Amino acid sequence: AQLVESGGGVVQPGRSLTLSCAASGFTFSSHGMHWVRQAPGKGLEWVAVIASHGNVNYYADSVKGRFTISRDNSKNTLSLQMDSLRAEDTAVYYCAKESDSCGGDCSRFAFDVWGHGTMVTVSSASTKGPSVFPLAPSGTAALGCLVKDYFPEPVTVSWNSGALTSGVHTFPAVLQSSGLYSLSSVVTVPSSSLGTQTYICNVNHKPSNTKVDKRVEP
Amino acid sequence: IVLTQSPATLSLSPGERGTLSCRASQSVGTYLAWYQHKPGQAPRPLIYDASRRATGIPARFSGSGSGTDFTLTISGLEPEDVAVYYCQHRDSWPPGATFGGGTKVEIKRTVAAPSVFIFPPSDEQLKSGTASVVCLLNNFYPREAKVQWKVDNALQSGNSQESVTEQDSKDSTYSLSSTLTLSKADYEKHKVYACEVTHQGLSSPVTKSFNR
Ligand SMILES: C[C@@H]1O[C@@H](O)[C@H](O)[C@H](O)[C@H]1O
Repeated sequence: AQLVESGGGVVQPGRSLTLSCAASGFTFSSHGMHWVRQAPGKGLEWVAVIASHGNVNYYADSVKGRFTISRDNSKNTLSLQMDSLRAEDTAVYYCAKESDSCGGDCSRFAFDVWGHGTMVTVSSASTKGPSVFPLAPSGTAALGCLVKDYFPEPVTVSWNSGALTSGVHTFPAVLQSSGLYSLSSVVTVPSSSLGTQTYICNVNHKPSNTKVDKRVEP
Repeated sequence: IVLTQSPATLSLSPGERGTLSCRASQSVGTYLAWYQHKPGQAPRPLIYDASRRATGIPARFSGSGSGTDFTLTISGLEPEDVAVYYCQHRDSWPPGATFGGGTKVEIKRTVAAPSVFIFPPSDEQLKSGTASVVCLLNNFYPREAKVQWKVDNALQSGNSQESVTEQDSKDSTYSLSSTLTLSKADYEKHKVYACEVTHQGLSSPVTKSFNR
């Protein structure tokens, strides 16, 4: 059994997005359906439920009046209409099926089938590619690249077009007060290689179609 | 209903047995489930109705408890058991679910002091109007670390941000970046930039510094 999840996106505050899940391999109309989310740095949060026959719904206080859950028991789909979006609604969203009864021992109070997760980002920032600055090396040396002031997530970083992987750490992005993200990618290498090996950080930001190859030199 | 999970982080050696606790603010009978969650993946059901293993879940995960006190036992940590584990409750009406805050399970290893590096702002960034100073703490264990910025001996507050990698798949260490952000104006107003690093693998804290 699967719930095949789609939708989401990146929008301005006060705007709207839709999420959808399509049922596969079970009888959709026989089960209550839920949405659950996880915001950055936070735990799982229950969002909403709709009963099997779509006759009753219920919402977390945090989203009541702004999100609308619905289902289509003909197309066997589940929807979450998210209106009036707030920055704190930024999260990975999952759809979830109520667990099965089994003649007494099993309850419907767990979640047995989950959608893969789909990202919703709410921000006043608009799409912007990163600036990329070298972190030049001062037995072991460290060097890196600062990938600054981009939106939205994610960026990808490789070194020497993937040839360098040992010792690489690309840090999670931090959201700056500006609303833009920033991260660093570093690598530690033998001090001997500083003179013979070329180090190039390859930065790709698909939302802005930005690609930067920055050489980092002693 | 509030579900309280402890410990916040559970550190286990490979092969070590571990117990995760979930305590409900009032009785929930056996209506208590457990999920495993890894970044970028959907939560994976482990245990239903306090003690029933979800299909396909190996026996090394077991759930116990009733009423207010619940446990998830991992009889011996395997490397891909590193994850955040959540407990969860729901009842008939009202129908909303509640989750515990999560217990992060990580691999325990020997202490490793960080190697520490500092990076002045590049000429390029300076030419672009802002100044970022970066401090790197490389491959340390455990995760607990303290980084403080000083500019001409003045402790900085509110103008730095930290970021930490997930536990390394090969050597089970963490790495950390701390970045101090100043306007170019303020950056050129001062001379000495210093990063003070405290970690239990270090006898006394390490300072890295440079003159602008
Ligand atoms: C919305 C509905 O409410 C109750 O009838 C039960 O909790 C059921 O499992 C749920 O789907």
